Amino acid sequence: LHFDPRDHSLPFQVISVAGTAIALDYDRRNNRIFFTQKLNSLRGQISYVSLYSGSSSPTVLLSNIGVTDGI
Amino acid sequence: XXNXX
Amino acid sequence: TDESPLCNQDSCSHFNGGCTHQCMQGPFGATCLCPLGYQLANDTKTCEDINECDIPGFCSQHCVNMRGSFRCACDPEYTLESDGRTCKVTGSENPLLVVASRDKIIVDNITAHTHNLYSLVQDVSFVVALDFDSVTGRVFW
Amino acid sequence: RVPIVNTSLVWPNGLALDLETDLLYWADASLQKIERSTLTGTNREVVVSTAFHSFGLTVYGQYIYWTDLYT
Amino acid sequence: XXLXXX
Amino acid sequence: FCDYDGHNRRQVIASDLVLHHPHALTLFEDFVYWTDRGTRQVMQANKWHGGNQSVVMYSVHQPLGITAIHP
Ligand SMILES: *[C@@H]1O[C@H](CO)[C@@H](O)[C@H](O[C@@H]2O[C@H](CO)[C@@H](O)[C@H](O)[C@H]2NC(C)=O)[C@H]1NC(C)=O
Ligand SMILES: *[C@@H]1O[C@H](CO)[C@@H](O[C@@H]2O[C@H](CO)[C@@H](O)[C@H](O)[C@H]2NC(C)=O)[C@H](O)[C@H]1NC(C)=O
Ligand SMILES: *[C@@H]1O[C@H](CO)[C@@H](O[C@@H]2O[C@H](CO)[C@@H](O)[C@H](O)[C@H]2NC(C)=O)[C@H](O)[C@H]1NC(C)=O
Ligand SMILES: *[C@@H]1O[C@H](CO)[C@@H](O[C@@H]2O[C@H](CO)[C@@H](O)[C@H](O)[C@H]2NC(C)=O)[C@H](O)[C@H]1NC(C)=O
Ligand SMILES: *[C@@H]1O[C@H](CO)[C@@H](O)[C@H](O)[C@H]1NC(C)=O
Ligand SMILES: [Ca+2]
Ligand SMILES: [Ca+2]
Repeated sequence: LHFDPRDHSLPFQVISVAGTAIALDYDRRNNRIFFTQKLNSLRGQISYVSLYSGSSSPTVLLSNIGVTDGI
Repeated sequence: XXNXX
Repeated sequence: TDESPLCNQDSCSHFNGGCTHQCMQGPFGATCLCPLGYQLANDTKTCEDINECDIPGFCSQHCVNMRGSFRCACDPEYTLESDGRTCKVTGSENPLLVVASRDKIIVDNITAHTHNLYSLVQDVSFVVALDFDSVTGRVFW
Repeated sequence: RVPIVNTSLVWPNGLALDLETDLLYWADASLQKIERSTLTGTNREVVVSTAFHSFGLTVYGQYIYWTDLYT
Repeated sequence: XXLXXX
Repeated sequence: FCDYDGHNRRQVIASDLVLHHPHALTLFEDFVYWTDRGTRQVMQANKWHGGNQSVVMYSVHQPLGITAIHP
C-alpha cells in the first residue's frame, strides 16, 4: 500500500503464504520481510520472502513454535 | 470481541 | 552556535533596537518582548495584538477585542465567573436532558453531575421527536 | 526488565517507536485510543481519542498507521 | 444503519 | 456550526471515528450533546473544540430525539 491515499497502484503483487500470517518486519539489507504464520491455533512458523521478486517464494526459518503475535 | 489473531 | 542564526543584530543601544516594548540584547544579537495579550510580528519589528475573539470558544458569549486585552459579557440568563471568559446559567433550576429510546422517553437528572436516570411516561410505543414548552412546563413528543 | 507505562493500559495490542523524535506510541484495543509518550513514559498524551479494535501500529513521516480489526 | 428512521 | 447566513462555518468535531451515525443534537452552556444511532449512545463534548468527550448513557434501542429542559 502506498502512503499516498490518492495513489491506487500496488507497490508489489500480493504474496500468497501458508496458514494465516500475523506480524511483519522488513530487512533493508536483503530486501526480505519476516512474518509469523499461525496454523491450527496451536502451531506457528517464522518465514521470510524476498522482495527482489525473480519468482521468489516464502521459506521457513523456524517451526513448531505456536501462536506468535510479534516480530 | 476476542483479542486473538 | 557562535555564528548563531540570530547574530549581527544591533544592541539595544540602537534606539531600543527598534522594539516597541521591553528590550533584551543577549549573546544572540537582540530580542523584542511584548506584554500579556501581545505577540511578536513575523519580522520581530513590532508587537501585535492578539484578537482573543478570533479563536472560537475563548469567550463563551459576546467577546469584544481591545488594543491589548478583551472584554466579555453574557445574556441576562447568565452570570460571568471569576475568569472574564466563562458564564453559567443564573437559574437555581438545573438542566435536565431528555432522550427518545423506542419504548421510553428517558429523563436524566444532571443534578450534582451524578446523571440519575428515570422514565418520563409509561404508555409510549415508538417516540421519535422531543421538545418542551417553558411557559407551561410540558414535554412534547 | 522494568515497566514503562503501567497505569491504565488494557489490551495494548500495538507498539511503535519513532527514532526521529524518540517518542513511543501504543494502541489499546479496549480503551480504543492511541497514546504517545517519551521513552521514559513521562509526557503521556492521547493522539487518537477513538481507534476501535486496533491491532498493529507503525509510524512513518508525519502519520501513524494502524489496522483496525472491528472495521 | 440506513438514514430512514422508519 | 455557522452564522444565520451560513458564513463563518466551523468544525466542532470532524475527522473523528467517534461519530458513526449521529441523529439529533442539543446545547447547554458550553456542552453539546447528541444521539448516535450507530453506537446507540448519547454523548457529551465541549461545544467549541469537541475535546472533553464522554458517554451520557447507553440505550438498548436507537436513541432518536434529544432536548435539554431549561429556562
Ligand atoms: C484464509 O486463510 C486460510 C489459511 O491459509 C485459508 O484456508 C482460506 O482459504 C480457503 O479455505 C478453505 C477452508 O479452510 C479451503 O477449502 C480452501 O482450499 C482455501 N483456499 C486456499 C487457497 O488455500 C483463506 N480464506 C479467505 C476467505 O481468504
Ligand atoms: C432532579 O432534579 C430536581 C430539581 O433540582 C430535584 O428535586 C429537588 O431535590 C432537592 C434535593 O434532593 C430537594 O431539596 C427538593 O425538595 C426536590 N424537589 C422536590 C419537588 O421535592 C430531584 O431531587 C433531582 N433528582 C435527583 C435524584 O437528584
Ligand atoms: C507501576 O509502575 C511504577 C513505576 O513507574 C511502580 O512504581 C514503583 O513501585 C515500586 C514498588 O513496586 C516502588 O518501590 C517504586 O519506588 C515505585 N516507583 C515510583 C517512581 O513510584 C508501580 O508500583 C507500578 N504499579 C503497578 C500496579 O505495577
Ligand atoms: C479537556 O479538558 C482538559 C482538562 O481536563 C483541558 O486541558 C487543558 O487544555 C489546554 C488547551 O488545549 C492545554 O494546553 C492544557 O495543557 C490542558 N491542561 C491540562 C492540565 O492538561 C482541555 O482544554 C479540554 N479539551 C481538550 C481539547 O483537551
Ligand atoms: C509569516 O510568515 C509565514 C511563513 O513565511 C507566512 O506563512 C505567514 O503568512 C506570515 N504572516 C504574516 C502575517 O506575514
Ligand atoms: Ca485584544
Ligand atoms: Ca456514518
